[PDB]
Amino acid sequence: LTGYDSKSSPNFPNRAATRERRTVSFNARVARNKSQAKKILEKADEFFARSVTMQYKAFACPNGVYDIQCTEGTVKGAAYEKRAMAVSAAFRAKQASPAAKARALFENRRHAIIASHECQHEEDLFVRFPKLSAAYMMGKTEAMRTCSRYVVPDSLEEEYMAASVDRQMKERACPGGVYASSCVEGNAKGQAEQARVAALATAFRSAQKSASKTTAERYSSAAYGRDHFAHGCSYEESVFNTYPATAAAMRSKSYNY
Amino acid sequence: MKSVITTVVSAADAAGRFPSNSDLESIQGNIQRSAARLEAAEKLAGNHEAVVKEAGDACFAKYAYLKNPGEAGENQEKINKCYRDVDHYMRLVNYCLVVGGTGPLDEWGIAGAREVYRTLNLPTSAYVASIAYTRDRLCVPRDMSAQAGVEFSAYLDYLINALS
Amino acid sequence: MKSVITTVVSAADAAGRFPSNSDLESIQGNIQRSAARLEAAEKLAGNHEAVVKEAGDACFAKYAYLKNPGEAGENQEKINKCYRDVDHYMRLVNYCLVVGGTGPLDEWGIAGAREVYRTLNLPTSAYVASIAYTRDRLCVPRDMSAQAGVEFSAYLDYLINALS
Amino acid sequence: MKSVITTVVSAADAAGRFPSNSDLESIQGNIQRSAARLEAAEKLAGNHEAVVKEAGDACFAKYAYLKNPGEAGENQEKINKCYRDVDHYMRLVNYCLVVGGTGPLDEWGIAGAREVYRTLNLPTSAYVASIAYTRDRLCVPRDMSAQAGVEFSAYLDYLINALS
Amino acid sequence: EPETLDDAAYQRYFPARIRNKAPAMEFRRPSFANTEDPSAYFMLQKETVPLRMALAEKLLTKLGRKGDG
Amino acid sequence: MLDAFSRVVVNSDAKAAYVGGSDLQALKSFIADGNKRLDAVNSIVSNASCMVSDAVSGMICENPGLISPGGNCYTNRRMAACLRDGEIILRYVSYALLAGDASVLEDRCLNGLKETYIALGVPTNSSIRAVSIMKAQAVAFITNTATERKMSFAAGDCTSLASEVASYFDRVGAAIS
Amino acid sequence: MLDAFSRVVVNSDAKAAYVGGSDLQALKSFIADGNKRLDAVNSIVSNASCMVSDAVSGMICENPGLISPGGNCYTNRRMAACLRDGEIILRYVSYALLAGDASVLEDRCLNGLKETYIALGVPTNSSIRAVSIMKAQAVAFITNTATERKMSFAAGDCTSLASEVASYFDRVGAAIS
Amino acid sequence: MLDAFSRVVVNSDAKAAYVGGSDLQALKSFIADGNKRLDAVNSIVSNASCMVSDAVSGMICENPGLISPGGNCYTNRRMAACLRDGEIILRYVSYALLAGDASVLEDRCLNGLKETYIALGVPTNSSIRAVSIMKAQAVAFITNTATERKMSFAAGDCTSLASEVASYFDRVGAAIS
Ligand SMILES: C=CC1=C(C)[C@@H](Cc2[nH]c(/C=C3N=C(/C=C4\NC(=O)[C@H](C)[C@H]4CC)C(C)=C\3CCC(=O)O)c(CCC(=O)O)c2C)NC1=O
Ligand SMILES: C=CC1=C(C)[C@@H](Cc2[nH]c(/C=C3N=C(/C=C4\NC(=O)[C@H](C)[C@H]4CC)C(C)=C\3CCC(=O)O)c(CCC(=O)O)c2C)NC1=O
Ligand SMILES: C=CC1=C(C)[C@@H](Cc2[nH]c(/C=C3N=C(/C=C4\NC(=O)[C@H](C)[C@H]4CC)C(C)=C\3CCC(=O)O)c(CCC(=O)O)c2C)NC1=O
Ligand SMILES: C=CC1=C(C)[C@@H](Cc2[nH]c(/C=C3N=C(/C=C4\NC(=O)[C@H](C)[C@H]4CC)C(C)=C\3CCC(=O)O)c(CCC(=O)O)c2C)NC1=O
Ligand SMILES: C=CC1=C(C)[C@@H](Cc2[nH]c(/C=C3N=C(/C=C4\NC(=O)[C@H](C)[C@H]4CC)C(C)=C\3CCC(=O)O)c(CCC(=O)O)c2C)NC1=O
Ligand SMILES: C=CC1=C(C)[C@@H](Cc2[nH]c(/C=C3N=C(/C=C4\NC(=O)[C@H](C)[C@H]4CC)C(C)=C\3CCC(=O)O)c(CCC(=O)O)c2C)NC1=O
Ligand SMILES: C=CC1=C(C)[C@@H](Cc2[nH]c(/C=C3N=C(/C=C4\NC(=O)[C@H](C)[C@H]4CC)C(C)=C\3CCC(=O)O)c(CCC(=O)O)c2C)NC1=O
Ligand SMILES: C=CC1=C(C)[C@@H](Cc2[nH]c(/C=C3N=C(/C=C4\NC(=O)[C@H](C)[C@H]4CC)C(C)=C\3CCC(=O)O)c(CCC(=O)O)c2C)NC1=O
Ligand SMILES: C=CC1=C(C)[C@@H](Cc2[nH]c(/C=C3N=C(/C=C4\NC(=O)[C@H](C)[C@H]4CC)C(C)=C\3CCC(=O)O)c(CCC(=O)O)c2C)NC1=O
Ligand SMILES: C=CC1=C(C)[C@@H](Cc2[nH]c(/C=C3N=C(/C=C4\NC(=O)[C@H](C)[C@H]4CC)C(C)=C\3CCC(=O)O)c(CCC(=O)O)c2C)NC1=O
Ligand SMILES: C=CC1=C(C)[C@@H](Cc2[nH]c(/C=C3N=C(/C=C4\NC(=O)[C@H](C)[C@H]4CC)C(C)=C\3CCC(=O)O)c(CCC(=O)O)c2C)NC1=O
Ligand SMILES: C=CC1=C(C)[C@@H](Cc2[nH]c(/C=C3N=C(/C=C4\NC(=O)[C@H](C)[C@H]4CC)C(C)=C\3CCC(=O)O)c(CCC(=O)O)c2C)NC1=O
Ligand SMILES: C=CC1=C(C)[C@@H](Cc2[nH]c(/C=C3N=C(/C=C4\NC(=O)[C@H](C)[C@H]4CC)C(C)=C\3CCC(=O)O)c(CCC(=O)O)c2C)NC1=O
Ligand SMILES: C=CC1=C(C)[C@@H](Cc2[nH]c(/C=C3N=C(/C=C4\NC(=O)[C@H](C)[C@H]4CC)C(C)=C\3CCC(=O)O)c(CCC(=O)O)c2C)NC1=O
Repeated sequence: LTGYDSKSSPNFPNRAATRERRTVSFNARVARNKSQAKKILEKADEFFARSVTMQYKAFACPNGVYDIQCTEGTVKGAAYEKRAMAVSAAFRAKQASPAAKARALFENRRHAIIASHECQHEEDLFVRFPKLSAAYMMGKTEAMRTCSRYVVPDSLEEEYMAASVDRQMKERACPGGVYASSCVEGNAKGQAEQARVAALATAFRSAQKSASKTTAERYSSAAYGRDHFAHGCSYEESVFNTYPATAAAMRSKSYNY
Repeated sequence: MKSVITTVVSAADAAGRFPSNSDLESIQGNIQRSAARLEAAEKLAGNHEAVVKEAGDACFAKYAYLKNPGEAGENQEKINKCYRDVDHYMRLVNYCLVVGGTGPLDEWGIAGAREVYRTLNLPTSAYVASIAYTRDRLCVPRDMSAQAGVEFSAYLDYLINALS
Repeated sequence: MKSVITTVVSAADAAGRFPSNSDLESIQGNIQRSAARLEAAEKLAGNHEAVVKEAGDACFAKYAYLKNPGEAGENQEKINKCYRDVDHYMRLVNYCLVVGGTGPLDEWGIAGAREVYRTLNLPTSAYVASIAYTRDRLCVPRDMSAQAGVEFSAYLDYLINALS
Repeated sequence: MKSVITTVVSAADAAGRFPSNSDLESIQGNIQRSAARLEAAEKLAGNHEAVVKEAGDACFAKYAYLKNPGEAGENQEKINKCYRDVDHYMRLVNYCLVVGGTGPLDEWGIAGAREVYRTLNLPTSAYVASIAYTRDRLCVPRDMSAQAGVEFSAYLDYLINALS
Repeated sequence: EPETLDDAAYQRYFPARIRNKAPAMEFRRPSFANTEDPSAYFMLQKETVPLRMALAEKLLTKLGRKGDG
Repeated sequence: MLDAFSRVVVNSDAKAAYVGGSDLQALKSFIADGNKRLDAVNSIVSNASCMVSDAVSGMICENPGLISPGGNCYTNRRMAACLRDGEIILRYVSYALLAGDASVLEDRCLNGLKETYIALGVPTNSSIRAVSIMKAQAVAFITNTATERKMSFAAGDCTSLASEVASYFDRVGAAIS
Repeated sequence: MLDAFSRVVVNSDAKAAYVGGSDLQALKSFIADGNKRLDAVNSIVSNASCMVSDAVSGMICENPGLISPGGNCYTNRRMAACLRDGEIILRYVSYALLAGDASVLEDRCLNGLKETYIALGVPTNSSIRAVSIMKAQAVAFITNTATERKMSFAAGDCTSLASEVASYFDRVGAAIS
Repeated sequence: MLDAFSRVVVNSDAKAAYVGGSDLQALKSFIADGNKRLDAVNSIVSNASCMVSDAVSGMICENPGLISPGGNCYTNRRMAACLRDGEIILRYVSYALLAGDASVLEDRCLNGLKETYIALGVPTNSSIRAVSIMKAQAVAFITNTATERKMSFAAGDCTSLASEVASYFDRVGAAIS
């Protein structure tokens, strides 16, 4: 034994009374020695949110040359408005409804475990860090071109198979007949059309992929919707196997879109 | 449609690999049940035209408010088509005993059933009566064996837990 | 851990569903296979030091060039590391028999072993020549059953077709 | 492909701006090596036919060892094939030192290289004995000036830091 | 070391590796009849048959002529 | 995630030792009762829609203030969200029964659930009675003592899992309150 | 997708009738060699490091112009992606073997390869020479007549197993013609 | 344990296995007339180095054109590769006597020998003439009717095994016929 006794340390949390104390002294005594690890694991997962968004851009810049996928500008200064619209909406999505807070958390801790194909180290990280799982999805689903901007139709019917699901996917955007703040164009006097003028540039040049870039993306999107929505729905797999733009425009998150 | 061994190969390409050594351990287990369950499919097979009309008028013995007009159960050929609606629920519950899993159940008995029974106002409590009317009389040492007697009802109450 | 129990609950978790009886067939396949798989692991826990010494002697018999300088066997301290590098495999082969799946192998020993062996100039041609000697001279009626001599030997060549 | 020109012409388009005056400063730096690097390309293009032998014979002195059976050198074939193999890597340093970057190597030489060597069992540590022998051979007074000795010797050290 | 000799021509039949590989077996019988013997033992070791240049010289020279093409 | 077979080797991985006949016999009895274990989780999945619809009115029969205006359980949506909340924490304990280990619910459902209930104002004095009500129904199914349902099982004792099922229920309310 | 258990249920959905003792006897014999089918994929996964390797060398030693200047598998960007082209057709055929039908293969991967191969310029003519190199080594490992690796099995006849794997690879040439 | 014996040869890398005093009784209970059989295969491998010398020299003694310049027994490394191959049949047909069946003889040794020998310039009619000497040499050692050296055996008959090895050498002969 160490000494004459072994009392507990005064640096241990939850050591004082907190029974009939004032509000200032109640809150000082419940957060006694817990402030350090809350801020340790706050810069932890933010660095994880900064790290996997780097590891998927390495595919976007293969061997030190930029592809046609980056293309943040088309006319003189065509990234300054894209600079504002990407960072002003990131605050708009941080003042969301309190129902969509954990709806974002528990669904990010659903799809990532599926996409991390049975690697026990990786699912242990996704449960403790909600910022990592929000960055694991949108990094990988943009590394493999699967969301909206690159899965262009090739037939004539697939433009309505896209249009059938998406306006039915925007049941998630409008709660009722009102709109939401999560789906907002912009908030400046030109920013509405300034979101459109880039939206046609990003669809057009992304239809100019190589023959390898389209034939490898038309099967990666198929198995993507085959393990995110149609887990056993073989009718939905009967359109997901041969028509991949159906299997790609439907988004795995409750994105409120 | 998800059965015992089409599921574990739906997850075997979901990682992009071959079958493992435990992938074959799963396929041994339905072989342990491809005798105790196929007798339960045969008991439904050579008795289905006795149980369509047995549990069919069972639900009509419950609900007297269908027997007066104001419902879709006024005339005879509706009740004839009601006995058709019995036959579909016995056609695919016979199928799942052949493949082992809940494959044919979730497709055309479970999913989509909400719309054409609630906008069409044919109540799901009226269906679960005749579903349980098959379930509340399993004569376990008489009609089948002891292991077929417990898993035949385990497929019977699947539409119970889903639709009601 | 990629075991058969985990693969049928992970697809059960992804579908938002309950444990259906289709997965229960695969659990029945375990307790039939578990007796013919654990005694492959129980005999390995009592024979591991005698089998790992006898393995590495064919590593240096098929390729005797590693004793040269600049190779991976020039001094005694890393020939001691060679027996430790190969004992760690034949412990994870023991660990995956008890689980039943390939869970501990493809996660602990395998994942990340390619980009460190060519990093430290270790060939895998001598790694697969160590266990292929172990996997061959083992008579299926003389040491264990005719089933464990199939299932356990199906785990040793899982390493060879993942390393080559 | 990677060069001085095509790298810096990308960020003009990928950020959506004009050709700057900083990228105009970058091609000016390519002029200072245009009469300083291209003398090594015409050097080795009239020199490979004798150094494909002495650097092809360089690795088998280190590995007499590959040569026998069960390995990379099993027959003549890899070498009559094996000498053709090494005449593709520094066939690309004639393509790399004429462009100004590692373009013909990072897209044609290393991309997929570690995956066709694990499956086809070619030991990557013999290419470290093949063309790095020419790094230990190079004479800056006799063969070519110290500007090739800082640039031809640099592009080789790109490759050993890639095939390892 | 061997060499090579490899006109890929039987390449796809016997491959580079399985070439002149063979079993080899040893026999020690029991010492006396109808008694159990612990010393009796039997090898079945697989062994590559070597080229055997030494008795190739004394068989060609004892039969024909020079053999130096 | 981490089932029973994975659990017995992950505490033996830090041993740097093999797994021989010292603890395999405790695992050989786990596969002996595996036929009774599949004869236990069958009794939970078969009666799912009753027992989730049971406690949502059995909670408010004790506390009628939850249906009052200004209630947490007051409207149609907050009950419709409550019932779909209701079988999630019972489908995960069925996963723990079928896999023999509690390491699938406490990382995917008890992973900061007291974090989110404070963000919505969900009461916790009701949420632990609403699972203790749904706990006694789970030991009255693996032991055939239900008064309106009988599962034909062979002769044997089911106190092996009676405390063990409730062991997957008292860890629920402790780490959500 | 659907198995040989479901292959008579493919027909039974369009019967307006059932499957009973009329068609179980075709499925009863599938169980009697159900040990054999699980015993005859254990050879295929036992040489995954020699199924895709010698296949692509089987065409080099016959048609060597494909790695010539003006080749489809010229550099390592192409031929390392050729060994991934030839391995995943060993992957979706072993899923079809445990199912008894090509329902996994003919819709997940081979549903129209003549808009991903003629859109690239892939030589279809020696793709089928790259098919029968693996077919002739698939039937050679079903039987224990492989001249290199012998395998210890229980004795019996497997000509129905050896003829079935040839009848999986035949429609691969149909999917590229 | 013949299947474990077959895996020493067929597994495409050299191992070693040997039989002690306990499991020698396992071999005598397994193989019928194994005391006649193990006496027979010992009387081929003990005198095989003399057996290959008379086999190639009688091919010279009835066809001396092989040692001519341009012949196939010219340039003594080529003459050594006959003497390598001449025991490779006798290594494998001794193994065909030990396993009791010539399946392992067929795929590992005889398979492809017909197309190899016309690829290299081997005269095939002398190659049947070499093995027919070794067919006549083994039956003079099994029956112990050899003229020069005789062996010691327990008395009895071994003419069934003499016919059994005569059904193995014509498998070598008709493969290269
Ligand atoms: C009521 C419960 C109670 C406890 C459990 C301890 C917990 C505890 N441990 C340490 C502090 C520590 N605790 C350890 C102990 C260990 N580190 C290791 O490497 C081993 C894994 C392990 C013991 C074998 C060490 C090494 C320190 C560091 C002391 C220092 O930083 O100088 C401190 C900070 C120092 C202090 O406040 O005095 C506290 C609060 N104290 C308590 O009051
Ligand atoms: C911040 C946290 C963090 C993680 C959790 C991991 C997650 C992760 N792993 C990989 C990438 C990988 N991850 C693994 C690991 C595994 N795959 C297996 O086959 C095994 C089953 C399992 C280990 C147990 C492997 C082998 C790769 C390389 C192959 C691939 O790209 O998928 C990638 C993509 C790498 C890239 O884009 O270049 C990411 C994001 N990485 C991170 O930065
Ligand atoms: C065109 C492509 C397409 C998809 C990928 C899915 C995707 C999808 N599923 C649902 C909605 C649903 N989707 C299913 C899934 C299924 N139901 C079953 O009976 C099958 C077993 C299984 C595959 C078909 C179920 C059970 C619901 C209802 C539960 C819910 O609303 O979430 C909805 C919203 C409701 C609606 O459809 O109006 C959407 C968009 N639906 C589609 O229309
Ligand atoms: C494939 C599924 C299938 C079943 C489950 C049964 C269900 C069933 N049982 C009966 C018929 C019957 N059912 C019973 C009931 C029982 N008999 C006993 O020995 C027990 C005490 C008790 C079972 C719990 C009796 C006593 C009769 C015949 C007399 C009667 O009650 O009318 C009938 C009416 C037709 C007939 O006369 O048989 C039906 C449909 N039949 C089926 O085809
Ligand atoms: C968890 C599982 C686990 C493993 C699989 C190994 C994998 C492994 N091996 C080595 C390291 C090594 N491994 C070998 C082994 C061999 N080299 C040869 O000549 C033969 C081919 C072979 C023995 C038969 C040698 C010689 C080294 C030392 C190399 C070095 O450290 O430079 C290292 C570097 C750290 C160290 O030396 O400890 C690691 C991580 N270690 C592990 O902890
Ligand atoms: C333009 C792209 C290009 C390369 C990057 C190289 C790399 C390379 N080498 C080989 C193929 C080979 N490479 C070697 C060479 C060796 N084997 C060894 O064990 C030693 C390490 C080394 C001796 C110098 C041999 C012996 C073969 C023949 C093996 C075979 O393919 O069957 C192949 C297969 C096709 C071919 O034969 O060309 C490729 C892509 N060759 C190329 O054409
Ligand atoms: C593993 C199984 C195995 C065998 C079955 C034998 C078979 C065999 N023989 C030779 C190879 C040969 N075999 C002969 C033999 C003869 N030519 C004649 O004209 C005479 C009739 C006869 C001698 C009596 C000769 C001369 C060669 C060499 C050919 C040459 O050098 O041109 C080769 C060389 C090609 C190679 O290495 O793959 C092989 C496999 N050896 C083996 O390793
Ligand atoms: C592991 C090594 C091993 C062997 C080599 C054999 C050797 C061997 N053979 C026999 C015994 C015998 N061996 C022969 C064989 C022959 N007699 C002939 O006249 C033929 C020429 C020749 C066959 C080619 C016969 C006929 C017997 C007696 C019957 C029998 O026991 O099979 C016996 C018993 C002798 C006794 O009773 O003491 C032994 C030890 N057995 C072994 O265990
Ligand atoms: C005042 C409000 C009020 C109610 C609404 C009911 C609801 C109710 N039932 C049970 C208790 C139970 N509930 C069930 C569930 C079911 N029983 C069956 O036979 C079916 C299979 C299934 C419904 C579909 C079971 C099996 C028990 C345990 C046995 C019992 O006490 O009934 C309990 C738990 C009691 C406790 O806290 O310990 C409650 C609150 N009771 C009340 O006091
Ligand atoms: C695929 C689905 C699947 C199942 C549902 C079970 C079905 C099942 N349960 C038991 C068998 C059993 N089940 C129980 C269980 C119980 N008995 C009681 O008294 C308690 C109420 C309850 C405890 C939970 C007991 C005690 C046995 C006897 C076996 C034993 O005691 O180990 C048996 C063996 C008896 C036989 O072979 O006929 C089977 C097949 N197995 C399966 O493969
Ligand atoms: C053109 C160049 C060329 C090669 C690269 C080799 C490869 C090769 N081997 C076989 C033929 C075979 N290939 C194997 C393969 C293997 N056995 C094992 O134990 C390993 C796991 C795996 C090698 C990695 C087997 C078992 C056979 C049948 C037996 C045999 O012919 O040797 C075939 C079939 C011929 C055909 O296409 O019809 C080919 C191409 N042979 C060649 O002609
Ligand atoms: C979980 C992993 C798992 C496996 C690896 C296989 C392993 C396996 N194979 C067979 C059993 C068998 N396998 C074969 C097959 C063959 N025999 C031959 O000689 C041919 C070369 C080859 C045909 C291609 C035969 C003929 C049997 C005996 C059963 C029968 O004849 O139907 C058996 C039955 C033996 C018994 O139950 O006691 C098992 C379990 N099954 C599994 O469940
Ligand atoms: C748990 C994993 C495990 C294995 C895979 C085997 C592998 C194995 N075999 C032997 C030991 C041996 N292995 C053989 C080989 C064979 N024996 C025969 O009867 C046939 C001829 C041939 C198999 C067909 C022999 C002959 C010995 C004894 C050593 C000897 O006498 O040469 C040993 C050393 C033990 C000793 O000292 O004897 C080991 C580890 N044993 C194990 O514990
Ligand atoms: C120059 C011309 C020339 C020849 C024609 C042959 C002579 C020759 N001898 C044998 C025949 C044989 N050769 C042997 C072999 C041997 N006997 C022993 O005791 C030794 C152990 C071993 C090497 C000497 C045996 C046992 C026979 C059969 C019996 C006999 O004739 O001696 C045969 C085969 C049987 C037949 O004639 O069809 C031939 C062709 N050798 C030559 O050099």
